[PDB]
Amino acid sequence: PLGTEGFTVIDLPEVAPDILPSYDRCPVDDYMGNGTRFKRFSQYKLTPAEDDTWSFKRLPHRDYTTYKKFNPVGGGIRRVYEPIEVDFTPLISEGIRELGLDRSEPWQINVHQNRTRADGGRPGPLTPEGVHHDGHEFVMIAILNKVNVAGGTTRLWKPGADAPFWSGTLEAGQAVLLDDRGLAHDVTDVLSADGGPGHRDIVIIAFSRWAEKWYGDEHDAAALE
Amino acid sequence: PLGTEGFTVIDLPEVAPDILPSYDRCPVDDYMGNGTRFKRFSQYKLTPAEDDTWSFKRLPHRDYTTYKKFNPVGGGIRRVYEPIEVDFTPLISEGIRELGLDRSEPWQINVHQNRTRADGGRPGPLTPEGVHHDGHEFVMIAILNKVNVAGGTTRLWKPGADAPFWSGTLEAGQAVLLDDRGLAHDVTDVLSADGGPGHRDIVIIAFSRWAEKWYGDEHDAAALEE
Ligand SMILES: [Mg+2]
Ligand SMILES: [Mg+2]
Ligand SMILES: [Mg+2]
Ligand SMILES: [Mg+2]
Ligand SMILES: [Mg+2]
Ligand SMILES: [Mg+2]
Ligand SMILES: [Mg+2]
Ligand SMILES: [Mg+2]
Repeated sequence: PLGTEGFTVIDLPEVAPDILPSYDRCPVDDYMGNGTRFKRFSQYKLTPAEDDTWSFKRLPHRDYTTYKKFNPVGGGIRRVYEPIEVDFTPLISEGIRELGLDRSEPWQINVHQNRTRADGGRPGPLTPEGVHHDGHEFVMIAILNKVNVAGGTTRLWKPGADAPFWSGTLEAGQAVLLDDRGLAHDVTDVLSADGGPGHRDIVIIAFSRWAEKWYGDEHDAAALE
Repeated sequence: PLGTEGFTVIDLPEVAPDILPSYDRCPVDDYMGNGTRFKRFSQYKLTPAEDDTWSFKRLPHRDYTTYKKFNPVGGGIRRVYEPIEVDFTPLISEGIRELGLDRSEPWQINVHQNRTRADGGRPGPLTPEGVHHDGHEFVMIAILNKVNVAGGTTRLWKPGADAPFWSGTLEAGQAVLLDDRGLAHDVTDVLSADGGPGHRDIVIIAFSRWAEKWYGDEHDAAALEE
């Protein structure tokens, strides 16, 4: 599992050939990134399955809801997104393996398929909410492709720190796994590398025990206050 | 002037009949509000003129730039807006009078013509930057029209406080004048009043001494951190 200071960076395996092209078919995110962001969203139930296997079950598609206390810019509202088309679960399995997720109860995950674009005039903001916790137990952020972009540096922060204790620009084929409770994080804006268009394609997976799931009417009611 | 708490709420005079309709012709703000905000932007020089009067001069139109230290969501970038069509300067003069602006040097103002829309599913964020200072010496926020909205409550905060010391929902025909340095502010989201569409039309005027103007290549370099 995570290495003493509550995060690990891993290399990801090769991904199925449909995954990278699917980012072209993600519709604009109407709620975050002011036109720079494109998004699909699905939710899964994670159950331990026999000899060290985890099974994934796609849940009925629902609006995304989070708390303003975790995301003041995009929280407290129903965010209507389309489902993810492709299958990120083999990639996610790598994070489950590196986290060594507690097999003693089932888990629930949010899966964000995010493209952020940058251009000469206009960086692509990755965490306009700033330094923050997502509100879950664990978070996995995986980079699937970067084209003509600089910046996009992940920074990890201890509670109350004036400066991050760790920084690193995650590249295509890398993922960071983090204790989303013990650590906060932000990420610097995506910058156009040469003045022309560029983009950064990622997946964010937020892990919560099913008993604390971010799914259903009770969660929605709480997140929307 | 403002008075000991660093803010005052004033009533505004009647406005010319072109002001309220002009809000229907503000294009979408591409940089803030995620489609809920519509905006035009102009900058003026304010000079002390004879007879205890103030002269307004509209400056050559330039992209808006502000600092990330004041606006982390919309700071540090060139924001290309279209100029304001109508003339807010009579309304601004009510603010200058109430502020008692220091006549000993000229001033420069940023003028933001803002419409925020709310709908049943979708509140209209007014200060997604959160509690903040705009970075200027004084700020005037005037409400020109509210249609079918709730929320939109202005909250004023002492530096570093964990709760605001004053709150008020400003209505059409009201303006708040504030010490943008000694106080921070935020505003609660615009809410649909009945489930249908609604909107809130305002102008924000940020006052800075000309010697510290938020205009021109040097300000831009500083705000963009170039
Ligand atoms: Mg998003
Ligand atoms: Mg944005
Ligand atoms: Mg992002
Ligand atoms: Mg969240
Ligand atoms: Mg915004
Ligand atoms: Mg601003
Ligand atoms: Mg506003
Ligand atoms: Mg500002």
